[PDB]
Amino acid sequence: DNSYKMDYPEMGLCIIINNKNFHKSTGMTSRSGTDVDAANLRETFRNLKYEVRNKNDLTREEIVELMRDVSKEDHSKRSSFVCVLLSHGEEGIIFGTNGPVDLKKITNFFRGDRCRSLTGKPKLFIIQACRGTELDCGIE
Amino acid sequence: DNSYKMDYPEMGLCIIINNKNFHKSTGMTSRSGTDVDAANLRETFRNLKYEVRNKNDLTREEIVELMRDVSKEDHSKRSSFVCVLLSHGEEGIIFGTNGPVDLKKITNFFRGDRCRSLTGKPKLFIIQACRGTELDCGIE
Amino acid sequence: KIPVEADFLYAYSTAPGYYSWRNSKDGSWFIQSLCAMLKQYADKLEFMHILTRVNRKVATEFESFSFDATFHAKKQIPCIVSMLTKELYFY
Amino acid sequence: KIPVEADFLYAYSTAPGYYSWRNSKDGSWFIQSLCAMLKQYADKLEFMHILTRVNRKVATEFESFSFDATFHAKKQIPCIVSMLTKELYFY
Ligand SMILES: *C(=O)[C@H](CC(=O)O)NC(=O)c1cncc(-c2ccc(C(=O)O)cc2)c1
Ligand SMILES: *C(=O)[C@H](CC(=O)O)NC(=O)c1cncc(-c2ccc(C(=O)O)cc2)c1
Repeated sequence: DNSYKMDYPEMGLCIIINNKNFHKSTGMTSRSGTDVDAANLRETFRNLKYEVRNKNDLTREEIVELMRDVSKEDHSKRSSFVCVLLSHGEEGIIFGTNGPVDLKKITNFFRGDRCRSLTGKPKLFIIQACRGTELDCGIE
Repeated sequence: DNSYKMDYPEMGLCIIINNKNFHKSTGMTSRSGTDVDAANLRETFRNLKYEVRNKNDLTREEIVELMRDVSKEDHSKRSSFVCVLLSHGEEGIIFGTNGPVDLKKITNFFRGDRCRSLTGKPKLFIIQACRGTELDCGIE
Repeated sequence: KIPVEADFLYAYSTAPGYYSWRNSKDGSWFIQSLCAMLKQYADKLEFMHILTRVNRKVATEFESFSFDATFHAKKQIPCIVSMLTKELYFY
Repeated sequence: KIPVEADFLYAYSTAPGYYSWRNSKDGSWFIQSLCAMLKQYADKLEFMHILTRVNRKVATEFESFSFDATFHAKKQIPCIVSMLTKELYFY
């Protein structure tokens, strides 16, 4: 057996954190079109039998809390876990409407030792965010 | 075609930088076993038809200089490029016998715009180095 | 016993240190591409190969247009960070 | 036109922030597994899949042993960082 067991009762969760509007203090502009994403994703993962859940404009505190809570649920009947983040960011950092949070912190709630119901199961994290300011000119 | 073209005249280069002994000034210990790896790789890539070249105990300046030279070579008849690094190191860093060298620096020589003979060709970097001091305790 | 950091897959929209492009009416390049590929290959290709298609699409069919030379004619390449132990199929 | 960061593939022996294990007589766990998997599948599997086996083997079959309680019973997981545009086959 060299592929993940995907025949559990349910495919698993799909948390889509969609941050559009940021507090004046962050110095970030509204992310137009992000709703086209969150909508497009929702449908896509629904067709793959994932239980989808959308969240809009959550603060960095809310994001952490949400993760801590989802990682406390029992995933024994779930084949996998998918978490899509759409927001602003820098290298290793994503933005809550009111500020920055490093990925490490919200990812840790899911390691083999902290979230046992998902141990040995594929935990996917899709991230649409900037990782710095470098621009890629291209070639050819 | 969703697969890279590998039917060029030659598979390409396979540079193996193998640093075993470090300057007393760095305080790094000898990397026992590094030779077994170096030979293991040489054989493996030789069978895969690569033009293997080994190098040992290079300083940081030497590594940059070597990489700079390899990229100015013509790779038109080569299908890909492969560089293996065996040394000490931390996140985004690998050690020369005399000190650290940010990885970004040695890899930049090979991006699309800098090395046109390899544009559109697979540039593989295999790194056997520590990316920090953390130790994984395991689960289950 | 397995590593705690194992079985994680981080599919980034862009390479380390770089900017990530979003279209005001179509959504980000990465997300619209990721969803398109899933729609067509979720029942045929293993996940890593699907993200590779996403990678080619973003790098091939997208470029920025701006009146500001600074942000004009810019390119993007997604970044697959896998620590998966096995092959992944959605079927 | 394509991104200048495209077509690179970094195969890390370990995960971000972690230590990597080398065996005094058999060499590093990462490299010995990579070579082993290459010897067996370079003529049959796509490179990302080959690297995925390297991942399982290292995560599964290895574990440190030491008299020092701190260096004892540790694990390791390789880290594949792909920005490849196409599927890679050594044949
Ligand atoms: C950086 O964290 C974010 C990531 C995200 O997905 O939100 N990206 C942007 O802020 C971004 C993305 N796409 C386009 C633009 C932008 C806006 C205006 C111009 C212009 O030329 O006027 C160019 C690019 C910003
Ligand atoms: C960290 O930069 C390096 C990377 C490398 O490839 O050498 N790793 C080590 O230095 C390393 C890796 N595995 C084992 C050991 C080691 C050394 C001494 C003891 C001891 O008990 O004295 C245990 C393990 C070091």
